[PDB]
Amino acid sequence: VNPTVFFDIAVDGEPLGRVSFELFADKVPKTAENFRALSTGEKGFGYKGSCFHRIIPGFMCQGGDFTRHNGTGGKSIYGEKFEDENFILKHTGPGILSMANAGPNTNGSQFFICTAKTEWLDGKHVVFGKVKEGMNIVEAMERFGSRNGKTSKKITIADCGQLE
Amino acid sequence: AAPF
Repeated sequence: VNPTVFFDIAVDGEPLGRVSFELFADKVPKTAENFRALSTGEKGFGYKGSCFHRIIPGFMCQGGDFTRHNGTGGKSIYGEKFEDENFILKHTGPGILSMANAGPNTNGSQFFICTAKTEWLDGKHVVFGKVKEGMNIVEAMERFGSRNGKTSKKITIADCGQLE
Repeated sequence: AAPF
């Protein structure tokens, strides 16, 4: 019922590990489908090959900008920006998958995986999933970011798709 | 820039 997608992470080509997520389509369907669809590439565009352009250790890893690759791009499968479905789920800890935005109702394709409890984001960013496996692949990634987000090596979603 |  709840779809599971995976990301095969690579650090400058060198494959790191696999991180799979459970998307909560049961409570946040439109947002979960957008991520799922974008993870399979069934629409002609998606996450395969994009980089995690902003990694702030002890905060989160952010990626999903497949258009401009610098945090200023992205598009949803519904167009360039869809609304915030709801804020039923909260940033309760590490592994939480949430939508990055530019303020209310500007969801596109950018997301971020929390590597810490980030309550200050509750109500501002739509939580739609969680890390099922490979949480410490996400942790190991923190190793290539910086307090200001800049990353040393290029972290890419080498491959991604749907498992279930 | 968001999440801050």
